[PDB]
Amino acid sequence: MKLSKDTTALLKNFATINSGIMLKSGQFIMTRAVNGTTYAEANISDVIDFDVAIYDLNGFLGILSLVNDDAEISQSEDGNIKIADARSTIFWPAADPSTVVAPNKPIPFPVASAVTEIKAEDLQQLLRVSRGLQIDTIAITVKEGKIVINGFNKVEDSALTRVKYSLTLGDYDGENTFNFIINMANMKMQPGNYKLLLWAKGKQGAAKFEGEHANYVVALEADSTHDF
Amino acid sequence: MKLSKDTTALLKNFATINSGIMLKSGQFIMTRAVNGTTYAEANISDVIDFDVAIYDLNGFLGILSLVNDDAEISQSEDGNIKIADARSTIFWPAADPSTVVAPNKPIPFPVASAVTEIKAEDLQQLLRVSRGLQIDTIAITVKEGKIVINGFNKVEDSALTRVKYSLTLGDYDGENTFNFIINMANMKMQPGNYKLLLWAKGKQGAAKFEGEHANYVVALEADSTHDF
Amino acid sequence: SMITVNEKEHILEQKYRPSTIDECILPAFDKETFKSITSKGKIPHIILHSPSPGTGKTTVAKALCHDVNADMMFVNGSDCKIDFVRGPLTNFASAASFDGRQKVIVIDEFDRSGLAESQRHLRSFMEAYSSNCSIIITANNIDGIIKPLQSRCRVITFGQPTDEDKIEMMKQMIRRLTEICKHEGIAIADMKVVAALVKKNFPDFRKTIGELDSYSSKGVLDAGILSLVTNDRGAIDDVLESLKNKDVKQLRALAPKYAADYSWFVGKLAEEIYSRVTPQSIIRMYEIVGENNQYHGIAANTELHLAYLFIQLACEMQW
Amino acid sequence: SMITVNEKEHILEQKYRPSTIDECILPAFDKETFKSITSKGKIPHIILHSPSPGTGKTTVAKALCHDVNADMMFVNGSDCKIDFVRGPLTNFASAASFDGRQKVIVIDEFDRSGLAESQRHLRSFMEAYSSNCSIIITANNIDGIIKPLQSRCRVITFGQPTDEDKIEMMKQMIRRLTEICKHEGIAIADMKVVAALVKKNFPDFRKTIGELDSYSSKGVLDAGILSLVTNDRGAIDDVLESLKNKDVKQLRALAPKYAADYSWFVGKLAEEIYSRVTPQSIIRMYEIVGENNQYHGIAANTELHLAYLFIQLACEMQWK
Amino acid sequence: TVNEKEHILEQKYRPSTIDECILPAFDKETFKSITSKGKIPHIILHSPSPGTGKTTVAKALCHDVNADMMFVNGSDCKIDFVRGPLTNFASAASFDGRQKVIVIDEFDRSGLAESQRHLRSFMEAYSSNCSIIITANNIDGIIKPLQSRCRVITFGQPTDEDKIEMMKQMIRRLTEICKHEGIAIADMKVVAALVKKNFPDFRKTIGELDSGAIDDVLESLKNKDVKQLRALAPKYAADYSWFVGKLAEEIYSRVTPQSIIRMYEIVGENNQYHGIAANTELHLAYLFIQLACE
Amino acid sequence: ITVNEKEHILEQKYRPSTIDECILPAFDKETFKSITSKGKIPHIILHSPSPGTGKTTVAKALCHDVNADMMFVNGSDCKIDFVRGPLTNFASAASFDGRQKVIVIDEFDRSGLAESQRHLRSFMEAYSSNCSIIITANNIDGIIKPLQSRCRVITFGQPTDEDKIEMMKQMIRRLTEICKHEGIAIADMKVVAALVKKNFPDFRKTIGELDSYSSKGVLDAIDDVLESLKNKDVKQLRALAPKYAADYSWFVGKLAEEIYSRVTPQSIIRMYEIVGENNQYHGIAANTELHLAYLFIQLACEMQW
Amino acid sequence: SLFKDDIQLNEHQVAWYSKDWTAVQSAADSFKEKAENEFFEIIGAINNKTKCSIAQKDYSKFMVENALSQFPECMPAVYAMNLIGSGLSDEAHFNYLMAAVPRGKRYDSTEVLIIKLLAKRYQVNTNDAINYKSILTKNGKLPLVLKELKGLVTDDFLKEVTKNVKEQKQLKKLALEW
DNA sequence: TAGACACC
DNA sequence: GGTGTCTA
Ligand SMILES: Nc1ncnc2c1ncn2[C@@H]1O[C@H](COP(=O)(O)OP(=O)(O)O)[C@@H](O)[C@H]1O
Ligand SMILES: [Mg+2]
Ligand SMILES: [Mg+2]
Ligand SMILES: [Mg+2]
Repeated sequence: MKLSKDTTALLKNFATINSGIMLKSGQFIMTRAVNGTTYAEANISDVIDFDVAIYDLNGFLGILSLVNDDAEISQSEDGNIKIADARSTIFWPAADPSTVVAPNKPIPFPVASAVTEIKAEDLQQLLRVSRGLQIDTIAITVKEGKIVINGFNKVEDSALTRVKYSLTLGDYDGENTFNFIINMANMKMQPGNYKLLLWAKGKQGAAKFEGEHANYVVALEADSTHDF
Repeated sequence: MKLSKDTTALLKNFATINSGIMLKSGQFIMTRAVNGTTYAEANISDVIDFDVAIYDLNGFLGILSLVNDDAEISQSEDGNIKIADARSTIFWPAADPSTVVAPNKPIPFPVASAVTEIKAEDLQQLLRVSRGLQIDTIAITVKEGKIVINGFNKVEDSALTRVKYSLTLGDYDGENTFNFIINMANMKMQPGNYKLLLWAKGKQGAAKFEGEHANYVVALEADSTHDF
Repeated sequence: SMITVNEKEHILEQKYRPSTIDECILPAFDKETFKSITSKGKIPHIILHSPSPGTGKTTVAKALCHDVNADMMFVNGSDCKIDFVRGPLTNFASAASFDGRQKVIVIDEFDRSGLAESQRHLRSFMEAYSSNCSIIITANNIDGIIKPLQSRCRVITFGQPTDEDKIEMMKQMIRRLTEICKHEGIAIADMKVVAALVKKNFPDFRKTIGELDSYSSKGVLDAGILSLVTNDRGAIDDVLESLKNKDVKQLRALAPKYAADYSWFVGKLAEEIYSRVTPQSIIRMYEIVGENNQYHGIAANTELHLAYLFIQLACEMQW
Repeated sequence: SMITVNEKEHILEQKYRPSTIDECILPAFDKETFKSITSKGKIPHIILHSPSPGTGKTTVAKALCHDVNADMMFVNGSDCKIDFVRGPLTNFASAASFDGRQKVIVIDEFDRSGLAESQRHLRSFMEAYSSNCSIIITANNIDGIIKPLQSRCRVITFGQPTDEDKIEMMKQMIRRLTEICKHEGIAIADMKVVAALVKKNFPDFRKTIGELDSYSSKGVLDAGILSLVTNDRGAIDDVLESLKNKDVKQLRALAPKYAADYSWFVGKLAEEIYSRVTPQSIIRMYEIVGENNQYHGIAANTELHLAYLFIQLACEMQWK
Repeated sequence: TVNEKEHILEQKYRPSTIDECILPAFDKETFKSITSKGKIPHIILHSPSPGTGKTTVAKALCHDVNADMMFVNGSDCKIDFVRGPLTNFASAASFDGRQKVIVIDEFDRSGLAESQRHLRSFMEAYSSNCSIIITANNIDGIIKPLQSRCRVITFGQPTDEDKIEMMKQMIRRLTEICKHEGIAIADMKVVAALVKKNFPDFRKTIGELDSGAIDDVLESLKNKDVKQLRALAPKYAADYSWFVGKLAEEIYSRVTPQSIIRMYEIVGENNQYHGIAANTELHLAYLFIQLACE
Repeated sequence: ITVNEKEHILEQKYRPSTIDECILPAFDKETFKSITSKGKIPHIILHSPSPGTGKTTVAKALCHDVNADMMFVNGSDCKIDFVRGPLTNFASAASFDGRQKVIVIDEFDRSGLAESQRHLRSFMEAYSSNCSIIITANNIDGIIKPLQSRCRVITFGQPTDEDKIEMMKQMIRRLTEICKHEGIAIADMKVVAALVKKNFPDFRKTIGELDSYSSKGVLDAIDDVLESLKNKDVKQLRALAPKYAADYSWFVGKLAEEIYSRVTPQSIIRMYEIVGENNQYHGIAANTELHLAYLFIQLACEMQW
Repeated sequence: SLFKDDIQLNEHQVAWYSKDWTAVQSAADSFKEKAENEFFEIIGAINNKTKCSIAQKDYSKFMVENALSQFPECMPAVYAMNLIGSGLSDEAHFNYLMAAVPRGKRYDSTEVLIIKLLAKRYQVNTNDAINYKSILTKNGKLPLVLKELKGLVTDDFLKEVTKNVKEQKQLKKLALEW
């Protein structure tokens, strides 16, 4: 196999969700935070030709970027990973699958409870502002006929009473109130535009951001409330 | 004296080998790691016109880069260093020679046991990869009629059994086996191309990298084997 | 079969780790108190603490989760520094699951001294999402868990069974060791060697299956191996008898026999002299043995230092 | 033929370090218990503890790995602070045995007091990866290893052989010293000097090959050196006689003579004073000597502390 | 051999080689024996009588083997210092291919106990490149597994033959330096009355020229005063094991028969508990008062 | 009687809101109304020392009663970084309207916090004009001397026999009202005044026990060793020893700590020789479990209290 | 200052308001009691048998021990705390002495530089290094070696001497009087 | 990188 | 005091 600069771009991102990864032969990669709070999946243009577990995925990717693009990754004679360059050969360790957290299967996402979209530069402002205002939790909710995101600093405000930031995604057609709370720490998506599919059944909840490059499902906190 | 951008380039490098330096009037500079495991020497285009010991050579060089190139370094009235600019004057401390470590003389390097070369971008890959794979020891050895460098992580692999990296310098004519082990911590050479001169007598050994700008001699580790 | 086998494991005290809460050998009450938990389906905040290793703490933690079909986060307590608790553990206690699975964080071996701050940070965190996620702590030494934490948990303490419970467990453990031999192809010649393992190191069911691995070197437990199990912690009778008889020749000779492990012997001695001697002599047997034990390792000749104990004891002990 | 010579080593107790588990001189059961391990091919978590140096702990650790063709990480236990356990040891326990070689971490001399925390961190770590990677710990003093860790390991204890085992090991060690002299060009005049080395410092097979190196200064070996080796372990008479005579000048002078081995001497003393003294004085001779022995190693000046015994004894010992 | 720049006689005249040292018969030959093989094992050089110049023998064995040699004050060899400098030193093969030898002087300092244990795996770690030479006053301060990887060599009991011959060597050497240092010899029984005054300790006798009796204490105990005793105690804290021996020796003669039985209980008990005692200086003070009283 | 709903523990859920609803001794109660009337709160340190009297509760309520803008910070939490960022932020960040800013720092007597204390004494010189500080302490000596200067330290505790009588009554009556909301049943009203007596000072302790007993929705620590040493028995001690073998260094510390108070002055000099000698020889001692037994007997013999 | 008729602004306001934390930090530091005054505060309590607690205080087992040993009436308890004193709580070792010694009344750095200096130059222990200071200060007076060996003072070397501004004061002292 | 805490 | 660990 060979990995394009786009695939490694993607992979570096997944690495932020979980430090390792389990790659399986095919055109599909996926990962999930160890704590199961954020899941990512993507189809890639390159074909992965062997099953391998990588323990430090960030390390692996760093190494890759030190070789040419044509560098041919293959299974090592003894089983580890072999990155073979024009004049050089690197060897990276395959990991015992039992030590790397992987999602079981890609569970289909339930048909959406609510649907909206978020623009690439709005998602960026939200993330960026978030560090500055110290917004550690956000709430996708309904106000005045529109879907908005409201940021709160949960350490200084327990109830999510004082709203430090608000962003307006689009108008809302339905009659349902939903206050969907998300933990900033779990918004790991790479910057871009996303269809946003919200879903809830009772105390259960999840939000799936669906991008051009990949998808991300991320848990809504226990304090999320709704009419669904 | 005045120091060109090339000289200070060189000097900054030597600063990585040893934090101080002893500069002696002439066209020749040299330094050695305090622990005696790495030695560097270079002829320079500028002429050093006075004996001076510099305690923090990195600090001195930083200051230099804040002045024009024509800035005239001379001996201070009270003996310290005086960097004199168009409108400005800087004063840097001369160091007691008894506080800074220097080599005695430039010992001629023994005629080489083996000779090869290493290309500037291969030496770069080796250094760079080395931080990523965590290769703390390398071995210049013979395989399949060629001179190769093999990296190993000695903390995780004591014997140097598992080879994390391999780079092929050139074919090998002689019939001798030699396994020359070097400590990554001692490869301080500034990037560029190097004639590589290996030499060994029994348990003794050293490798001299001979570049356009300077030379570096570096000790081979205890485990080194050879029939030379 | 009647025994869970992890089968990816050669190490055998772990090949044989119980998957459920029934397969667990525990005191009568704590088993029912655990049965009770799994039936209701929602697990409270628990501390399982030994101290002595091997009693079932981290097996029971995993089993409670199995049996409840929990969504379980197993975590090395040493790795829980405060940033990890604010980060990933919070990210998890907060998350909405949805498989409809109760979330459980198992913090293993959480009894470290300097994780005190991570601990203070849980006391708020445990109440905040107790709706969503419950915490099972495992520890060898409970004092290393802060009070406010104990206080937020049911503290179930392993390894101190009732004599009635102690008996039943030793019957079940023996029965187990058997079923494990069956599957490992180990032939049992004398059954006495198998019960001697169960009794020898009792509280600890790990070493107990560890000793068993040790002895199958020749794949048989014959009386020839039963001879072995008696000896290591074996009969103190020869000395106990010579102390009664108050003679020296015997004692002087017995001392070098036990020079080898003094730390073990001196323990067995105080143990059996305690019952066999007068109440007044109990207060004294401790001063004598305590003082002796205390100065072992200062003492040049350990064989003699042991002799010095024996005489001292024969003089002042009465029964 | 058989004997293992590392040959990159002059130091000779280490030139001669056994590469396999057979070449190892050990008690009958521990050898079989180790032979047993190597046959199965998968190694359990072991603690090999002496305390007295020289018995084969760190040789057996390496040998077990050799014999299993393990993928071995040898590690100075003093360097295992907790960060090292979290990083490199974890990075290793976790990585995927590919060569198809079982992974073993050997943590040498792991009995340090303040590695207690790295130890507590291992107790989870040892179970987590027990599928993939096993740990061999070597220690002089086992109490410096926490209980939860001993509990996770088979504890094999070196250097306390049975008298039957003790005899067979001293036969094999002598035989070894020979085969080592052969290869080092050392001539053996008396064989008595070679067995005296084996007996003199027995538990410890390092010093034992160490003393031999020491003496080949003018190589080969003679009986003349035998008197250097055995020394004098005989006749307490001079002291026994001075205690009867109850004088000081003699005792004061005799004390420094035996300062060397106090542990041996004090044993011989109680032995012969027991018979030669009154029954009431036997109860006392034990309190006196017991108390003295007990506090040796606390005592600054051992020569004086021995003096303090002698006077104490001449005073209270009353006898014909 | 002189080092003609250096500022201290013991330092300027330090015997370079192993012959030039003033030593016992059996001892010089044993040391010749070692350098003969041209490679040094692990060594413990142990005294216990001071100023017999352990670190001088050591600095010497290294010179006769032509070894690159790292020196460390034992007091200074701390856990991390062993982890980098020593390991930095111990690890690298030397361009000239001598043996690297770490000399650790006076390893019987205290809390160094832990650096001692770090060293057990170390010494086996670099055996080819390296050896260690430990210098101790009291072996019991070197841990037993270290004693086991080491040759224990134990210094000197000059034979009566040694005595005389060493004595002539110490006169013709001392003679020779007063020469080079341009110092006057007014009498030749004043030279030899120095070689005699402090005999086994020459490093001492040369330090006299570059310019003990228990009397001060013995006198203060008679006078039964504290100020003097309190002050004298820290003086002898250094070697307690030696001092306490000298004390019982001279107090035995100078005191009453009944007080002999007591002086032994007091000193015996004190000696016995040294090494338990936190502050050795104070523990010595506690002896002095106890003695002046009884 | 006030309820903070959505609160789990009853001691958190029933938290007297006003200095009036707090149950207190004579002078103590008058003192805080004395304060709450002047409508402004000076620099204060309330110290108990006996716990559960209502330190942190009076503190919060003093804010209430004056309609404070309160910032509530626990002492373990008030850190070299917090004093500089949030604390300063709140002081200098402006609330419009009336509310008076008051920073209640709870349990500020804590071992490592002394730097955070100095940093605040200076803070008080800095920001006092624009806010006011109430620190809470079990042991005042946990507080640096300079905070005990610019702070008025009012000491709780010691109700007069009159007050005891009339406080009990209020905790009995107050215990009824909790159980009314909780759906807990009172089978005996002498059993409720059995608890208001049993631990009398401790008003916080009385409420945790109550949660414990409602299991069936009705009403009916070195301690183990400390208790066995008093009783001077062996069977118990012999058994307790192996329990603490694990961390001896910690345990022996806690032991000397609590035996010091609970025993006679002459026995203090001895308890130290005994424990000191024992601690001293731990690590020499072969069997640590036994060596601990040896301590216990030695202690039961010589200790008297 | 450069604004005349400013208000007041004490040391502490200026610090906290401007947010340089070194002044705030030093502002905290100034308030704390002087080490020497604490060491005196304690010794007198044991003695005159008056109140005080530690743990608000800097405690040297040594100091109390030493300072106490001064009176032969104290010496019995100083001893017990001596043998036994290790591993007692600084707090305990306090309370022993308290209820122990009954009655009451009561009444190097630079050299370290010189010494650790001397041992590093000649490669010898800290034991001869004392005898070396001796053999010189008397004889040869040794400013003259303090002249050659002023050479090695390196800034790194000061940190092994002491932890504070007390070190850079030394830096010069030895650049000075020789 | 220090100081707090804990164990020798 | 030294060493280790953790939080800042
Ligand atoms: N004096 C009191 N009056 C009323 N309730 C009290 C009192 N003291 C304690 N409590 C109960 O304990 C809870 C918290 O008390 P707190 O004041 O923190 O105790 P402490 O005295 O240890 O600070 C309160 O919510 C209350 O129900
Ligand atoms: Mg467990
Ligand atoms: Mg070893
Ligand atoms: Mg409170």
